[PDB]
Amino acid sequence: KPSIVAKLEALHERHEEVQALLGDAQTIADQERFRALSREYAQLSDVSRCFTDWQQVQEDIETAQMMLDDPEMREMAQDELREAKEKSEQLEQQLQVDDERNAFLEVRAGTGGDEAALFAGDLFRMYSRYAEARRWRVEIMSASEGEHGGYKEIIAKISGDGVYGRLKFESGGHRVQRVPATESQGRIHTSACTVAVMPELPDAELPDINPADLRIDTFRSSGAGGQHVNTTDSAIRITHLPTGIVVECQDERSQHKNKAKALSVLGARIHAAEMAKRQQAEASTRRNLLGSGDRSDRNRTYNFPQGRVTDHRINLTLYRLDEVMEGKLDMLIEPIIQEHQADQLAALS
Amino acid sequence: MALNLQDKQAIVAEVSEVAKGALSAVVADSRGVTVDKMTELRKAGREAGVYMRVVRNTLLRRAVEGTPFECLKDAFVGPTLIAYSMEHPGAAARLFKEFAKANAKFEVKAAAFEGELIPASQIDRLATLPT
Amino acid sequence: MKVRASVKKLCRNCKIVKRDGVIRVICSAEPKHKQRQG
Amino acid sequence: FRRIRLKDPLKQKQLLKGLVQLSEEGAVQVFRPISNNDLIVGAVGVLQFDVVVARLKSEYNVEAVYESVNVATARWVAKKFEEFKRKNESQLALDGGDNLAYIATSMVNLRLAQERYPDVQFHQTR
Amino acid sequence: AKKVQAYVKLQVAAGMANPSPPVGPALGQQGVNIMEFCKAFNAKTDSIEKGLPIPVVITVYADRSFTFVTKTPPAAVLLKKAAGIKSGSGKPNKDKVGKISRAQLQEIAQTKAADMTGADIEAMTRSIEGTARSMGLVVED
RNA sequence: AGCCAGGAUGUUGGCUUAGAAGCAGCCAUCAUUUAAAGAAAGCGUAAUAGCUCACUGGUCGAGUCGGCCUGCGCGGAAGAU
Ligand SMILES: [Mg+2]
Ligand SMILES: [Mg+2]
Ligand SMILES: [Mg+2]
Ligand SMILES: [Zn+2]
Repeated sequence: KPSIVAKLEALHERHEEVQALLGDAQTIADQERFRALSREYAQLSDVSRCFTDWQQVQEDIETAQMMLDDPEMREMAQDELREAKEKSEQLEQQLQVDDERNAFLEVRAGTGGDEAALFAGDLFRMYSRYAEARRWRVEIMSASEGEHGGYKEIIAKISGDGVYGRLKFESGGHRVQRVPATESQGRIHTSACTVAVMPELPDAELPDINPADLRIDTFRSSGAGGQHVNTTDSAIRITHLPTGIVVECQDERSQHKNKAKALSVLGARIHAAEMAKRQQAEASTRRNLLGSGDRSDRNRTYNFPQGRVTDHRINLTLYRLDEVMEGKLDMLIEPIIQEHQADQLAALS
Repeated sequence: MALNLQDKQAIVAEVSEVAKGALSAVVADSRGVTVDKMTELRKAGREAGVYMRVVRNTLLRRAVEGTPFECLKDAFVGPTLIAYSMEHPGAAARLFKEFAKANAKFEVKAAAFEGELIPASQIDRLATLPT
Repeated sequence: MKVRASVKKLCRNCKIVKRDGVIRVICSAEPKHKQRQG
Repeated sequence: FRRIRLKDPLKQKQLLKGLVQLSEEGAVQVFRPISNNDLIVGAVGVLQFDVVVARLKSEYNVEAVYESVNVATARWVAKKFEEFKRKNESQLALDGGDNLAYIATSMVNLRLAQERYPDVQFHQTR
Repeated sequence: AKKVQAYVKLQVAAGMANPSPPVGPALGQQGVNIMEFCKAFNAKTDSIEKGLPIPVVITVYADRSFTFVTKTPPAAVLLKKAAGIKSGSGKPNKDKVGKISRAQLQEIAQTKAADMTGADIEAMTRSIEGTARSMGLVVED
C-alpha cells in the first residue's frame, strides 16, 4: 500500500462516523438523509472490514521480527503469504465498481511533426495489440497518413464487451523522449501525441412533428391573384409550441400544398436544430478531453534511453517499457482503476 | 357451503362419538381467539391425542341429529353457538371441569357449567375425578 | 361529479339510483365515484 | 450560523472593520476559518442576522449578502494541543478575539471529535 | 396480554450485537440504548452459536426499558447449513439449487417444536418440506 | 339481505434491492390446528404497525339470485330575425 493506505484509513474513519450517525433518532427523522446513509453504508462496510483485517495482519507482521532465540522463518513466511493473498483479494473485490459499451479511439500527433506521426503509429499498434489479446474487435474508420511514418490522426472504433471501462483512462496526452528516425545526428528529442477515448452512443431520432403541439393559422395571401385570392384562406403558418420555430407558406394556390410544404420545412428545421446542438456538445467534450499537444501537459511519459514508462497521475514508474509497447499495458491500468474507485468511494459528502 | 352430501358426513362422523364417549360439556364462546383456541384444544388433546371430537356444528338440526342415541336431554343446546367436546378414555373426565380453569383463563363464557346429563345432572360443577 | 354518457359501478359501495328521470351513481366511501349521465 | 460576503470584493477592509466593531457591541461573534478566509457570523437568533446587514449598510457602505454554511456548536479550546491542531486543521477557526474554535458539522460529528482527545473544549469564553 | 405498544418484532443475527444499520435504526426511533444489548443479548447467544440469525421480540413499555425474549431460528436459515448451501433458490420451478433427505428434517423439528404447532413430529415435517420445496431443495431418497 | 364474533400458527420468505415482512417486480403458491381463514382482493407506512375483504359459527324467519328469447319507453342529444 504505497498511497491508498491513507485514503482507506480515512474511509474506515468515515465508516465509524456513519456508524455513529445512524443511531441518534434525529437524523432518522428526515428520510432523504437516512436513505442516502443506508445506501452508502454497504461499500464502506465491506471495504473497511477488509482494510482492518489487513491492518491487523500488518501489525502482526511488524511484531516477531525483533525477536531472537527462535526460528521465526516459517510463521512470518506464512503471515506475509496470507497478507499478500488478502491484499490481492481486496484489490479484486474493490477495484471494479454500469458502463461497458464500445469505444471510439482517436489518436493524433502533437509536438514533433514527422516524428509525432511515428509515435502515433507505435501507440496505435500498442492499443490494437492489447485489443487483439482480448478477443475484442477493432476496425479503422478514418486515417490520415504521416508522410514519413505512421498516422497524423487515426480514428478507430473498438468493439467488445467492457471496452470503455478499461480504455477510458487512456485519454489526454502522452510524451515520448527518444532519438527519432527522422534525425541525421544522435540528438534526443521530446514529442507528444493526444489521445481521446469516447463512448459510442445511440442516436435514436424522433419525429418531433406531433400534431398535438402545433398552432396552425390559415389566412388570406398577399400579392397579385385577382378576385379569387381575395376571398380565400390559402396561406399557412405553423408554430411549434415547445421549440418555438414558426414557418409560413404562401407559395402555391392550394391550402393543402402550402400546409404540406411548410410542415416539411418545419421538420427539416427542427431536425437541424438538434444535429447542430449535439455536434457542438461533442466538439466541446472532445476539445476538453484531448488536451493540447505541448509536451508539458501529459498523462504519461516513455523514455527509450532508460527503458522506463512513468504515469504522472499516480506517480508510478516502471522499467518494463519493452513489454508495454507490445501491448501489455494492463499493468499501467489496474492501479489507476483501483485508486479512482477509492476516490469515487471517498466523494460521498 | 356444504351441500346435502357432507351434511351426512358431519353427522355420521359425529354420531359415533356420543356412543362411545363420556361426560361432555359445551361452551358459548362467541368471542374466542384462535391463539387461545389453539391452546384450548391442543392442551386438552395433549393428554391422549386426536381423541377430541371438539367440532363446532351446533345448528338446531345439525348437532341435534347426532343426539337421539345418547345425551337426549342435552339436545336443548340448540340456541346460540356452542362447542361439543368428547372423551373416550376416562369417564367423567376433566373435560367438563378443565373448561373451568379455561373460564378463569380469558374464557369467562363457558355455557354456565352445565355439561351433559347421563346421571341427570344440573347447572352445576362436577370437579371430581379420582386418582 | 363525472358527467359522461357511460356510468358504471366502480367500487363495491357504488349504487345506481334514478332521480327525476336521470341515472346517477353515488357511493359513501370515495367521493371520486359519484357520476351523472349526460 | 450563516456566511457573509459582499457585492464588491474590493471592500473587504471595511467589512472587517464593521464586523469587529459590531462584535464589540453585542452578541454577533465572528469566525475566520484556518483556510479560505471566509467570514462566518454567529448570532444568537435570526433577527440579529437582519439587523447586522441593516446597520452594516446604514452606517458603513457594504451590502454583504448571506450564504448557508452548515455548522453547529462552535467550541473553544504545549505540544498536546499542537498535535491535535495539526492533525485536524480544516475545522479550526479564529474568532474576532483571536481565540481558537472547533467548527464541527453536527453534535454527533462533534462527540467523536472530543471522544478521541483529552481536551476540555469549553465554549463560553472567560 | 400486552399488544404492540411501541415495539417491533425483529432483530439481526444474535452472535454479536453489531449496532449496524440492520439493527441500529430498527430501535433508533424507539429510544433506549443499543450497546447494552451485549450484556443482555450476546450472553444468551454465546450458548448456541455466533452469527446464526434467530428471531426475538423487543417489547418495550413507555418507561423506555426494553424486555425481550428469544426463540428458535427460522427454517429459512435452518435449512441452509443442514442443507449444506448458504444461499437459496429464486427460480425453484425451473431449476433447483440443492438436495435434502427426509433424514434430517425431523432432526431440526424438536429444535423448532418448542412453538411450531403440529399434531406430531412427522406432521410438523410436512410444513418443513413445504417451505423447503419453494427454497429449491430437492428431496433426496 | 341485515346484525353479533373469528378472520389464525414456522415467510424480521432465499430470489432481489439500503427495506420489501400478505400487498413495487421477478419464481413457486405447500403445509399445522381448523368452523373457516388467500403463502393474499383492496386501503395505509421508509419498512413495520394499523383498517377492510375473501371464508366460517350464532340471531331472524322465508323465498331469493343471475342469465336467454321478446313489445314499448329513458340518457347519450349544442346555433345563429
Ligand atoms: Mg395576373
Ligand atoms: Mg482603505
Ligand atoms: Mg333515443
Ligand atoms: Zn364508489
